[PDB]
Amino acid sequence: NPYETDELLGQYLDFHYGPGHFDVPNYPKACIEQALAHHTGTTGRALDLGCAVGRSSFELARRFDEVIGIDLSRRFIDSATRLAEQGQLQYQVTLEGELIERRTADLAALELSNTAGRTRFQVGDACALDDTLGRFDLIFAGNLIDRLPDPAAFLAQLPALVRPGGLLMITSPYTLLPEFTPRERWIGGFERNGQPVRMLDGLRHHLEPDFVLLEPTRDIPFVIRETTRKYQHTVAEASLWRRA
Ligand SMILES: C[S@@+](CC[C@H](N)C(=O)[O-])C[C@H]1O[C@@H](n2cnc3c(N)ncnc32)[C@H](O)[C@@H]1O
Repeated sequence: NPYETDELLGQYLDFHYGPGHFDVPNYPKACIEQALAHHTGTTGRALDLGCAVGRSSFELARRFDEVIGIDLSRRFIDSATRLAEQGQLQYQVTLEGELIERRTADLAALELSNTAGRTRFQVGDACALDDTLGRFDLIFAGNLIDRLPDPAAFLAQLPALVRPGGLLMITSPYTLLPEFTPRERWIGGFERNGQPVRMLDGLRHHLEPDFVLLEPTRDIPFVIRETTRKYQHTVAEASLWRRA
């Protein structure tokens, strides 16, 4: 699992808690700002699936009474929990080759410490969530669907996990790779009967009519830092879904 490596840990801690790159706003925060601009229901409980090191969960906790963050990576979850409990952590990022630099993530500097106690992070599989998880006013899944081995199994849980009137938000650049998703399990990104099936088409097929797409979808860009000089700069599609 690459998400258990130090290489990815430093990249994702900078992604979630570091300074911006190329003047692009922080992505977990930008995503939750859009979710909160559209949630018209109660604010008791939110779920952050594939939460990584937790920035979107802490942002949700500014408004929700309880926020549950779930990720398969124990190293990611241990970092999110240390941030919730200590308010700070330190990590390394790559400068060039073996040359590295130590950095700090700080909830208080981000105005996130006061509500960190509303979060709870746990290791879990988003394709097979525990049956004790209950249901939620809001569910966020950022950059997750194209990293799952069984997207259909993931999506099949969501109607039961969102209260009617609640909000589901999915973001993805749709970077489909057999290393992450077996081709036979793709829900889009191919032609069928000689016509294109986009990932968004697959999302609609699996979620409608239990969910209603709040049209139109929105592009949200993001920048991941790999070295001092190398970055990924990608445009995710955000789709917002109201539970019927
Ligand atoms: C591309 S990252 C997105 C992280 C974060 N939501 C963001 O937008 O920065 C994908 C995340 O999904 C997690 N993940 C992958 N497969 C998972 C699974 N089956 N169940 C739960 N989390 C999973 C990875 O550990 C990683 O944190």
